[PDB]
Amino acid sequence: REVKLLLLGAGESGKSTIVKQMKIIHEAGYSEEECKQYKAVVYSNTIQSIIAIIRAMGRLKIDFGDSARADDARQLFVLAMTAELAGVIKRLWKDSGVQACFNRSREYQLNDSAAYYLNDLDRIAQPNYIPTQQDVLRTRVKTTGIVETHFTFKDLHFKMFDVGGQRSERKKWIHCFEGVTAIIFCVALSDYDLVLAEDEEMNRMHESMKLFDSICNNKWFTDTSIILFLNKKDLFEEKIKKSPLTICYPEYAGSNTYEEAAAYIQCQFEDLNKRKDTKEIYTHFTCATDTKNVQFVFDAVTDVIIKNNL
Amino acid sequence: VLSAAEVMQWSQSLEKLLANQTGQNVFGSFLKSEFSEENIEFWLACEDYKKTESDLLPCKAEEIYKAFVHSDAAKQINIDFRTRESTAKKIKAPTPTCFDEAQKVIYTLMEKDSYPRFLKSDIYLNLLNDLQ
Ligand SMILES: Nc1nc2c(ncn2[C@@H]2O[C@H](COP(=O)(O)OP(=O)(O)O)[C@@H](O)[C@H]2O)c(=O)[nH]1
Ligand code: ALF
Ligand SMILES: [Mg+2]
Repeated sequence: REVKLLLLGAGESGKSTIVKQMKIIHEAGYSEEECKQYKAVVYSNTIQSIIAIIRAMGRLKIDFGDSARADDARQLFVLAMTAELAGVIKRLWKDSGVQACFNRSREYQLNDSAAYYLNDLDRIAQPNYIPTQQDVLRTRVKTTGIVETHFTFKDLHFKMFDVGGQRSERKKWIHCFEGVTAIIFCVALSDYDLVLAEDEEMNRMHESMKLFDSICNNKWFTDTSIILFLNKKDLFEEKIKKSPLTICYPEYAGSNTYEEAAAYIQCQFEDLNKRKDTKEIYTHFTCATDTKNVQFVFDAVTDVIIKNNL
Repeated sequence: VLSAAEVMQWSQSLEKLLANQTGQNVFGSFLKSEFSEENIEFWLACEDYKKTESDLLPCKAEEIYKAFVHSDAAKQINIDFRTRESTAKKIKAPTPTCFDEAQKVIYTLMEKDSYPRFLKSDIYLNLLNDLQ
């Protein structure tokens, strides 16, 4: 009773985070010692994040609110967790101009967990800091290649394959493509106003759509349950207030509200299905870093797989 | 011959693992099983490129660019647009440090993703445990 499961989607859509949730829900949690191994990652994320904002400022020619921050920025580069570095990061982060550049993060490349970490620097910068489970889920590590994980759920033995990401990794996907029972295709909802890290000219959501069109309609997956995770819905909810969906969909005639714009995105992906007669896309709006939400959604997905291979 | 202590020191750092040709091979094998060997093959191509002679660098640079860096490379390394563009500009009149930028990003990618997993894999553990 094996289930071959593919976690697919464009770079940074949340595939590795769902894999982490699978370890938490099905293989019982992250221990204190495992969490402590993620300290360095959290620091690396926080540090590379504030550096990215500061470098953007140079290129976008944004001034600091207060010019004393210039010396903090220089110190940041030389330093890059000490109490000194912490204080450098806190002061930069609270500065009006760094904030200005932060709100313009769509013009460069910034980790989505930047704020989460940078707003909790007091907690993170303590000497005896132990990452919480959520801190681990929020970490960023670029996946390259194909990684196989095993776990058992509802008496089904999942062989789960997690992949990269970027255009460069996608040529390698064919080596997973045989005998697939289910695909969870992840899309970053909040990517609608961003650009590919590997191609500054291509809107990330347009990429995700073209990639889903290719996967959904692939003849290898005619007998495969195609599940669509419209992920990062929490980030999307915050963003759609600030940044209009028309940046991605110029024809979009509706309101910039969470529920209408979410529905429109759903329908844009669901229309790519060119076998609506024989094949159903199983769509869920997810927050991959929310364990509770991934547990509920994965339970539904597993029931869809039972019903489809029964 | 290859030691036990030696293999344990591979858990200290990626630099120590890639310091010697044995460790390169073993880690290489691991990357092959994860379909990411192009990263190490690229890193090794940059290392040879650095020792390569002033005279032949234009060809060596073009070769490596085509094989690993370009959009359509068969062993295309996972790097961003800005890094790929600045490498592209350097291929025309290439110096010995031409690929340093891309090399660093592929080292960091191997170091942060592939390497922590290597240390927990059968390949490494079976090697380590069979020598004791
Ligand atoms: N807030 C939020 N963050 C997310 C969500 N999904 C992923 N992330 C974060 O986004 C980053 C990229 O996620 P990752 O799983 O590595 O993307 P991958 O390239 O598809 O594997 C990580 O730091 C995650 O913690 C989400 O639904 N909400
Ligand atoms: F950007 Al990714 F896994 F797809 F690290
Ligand atoms: Mg990943």
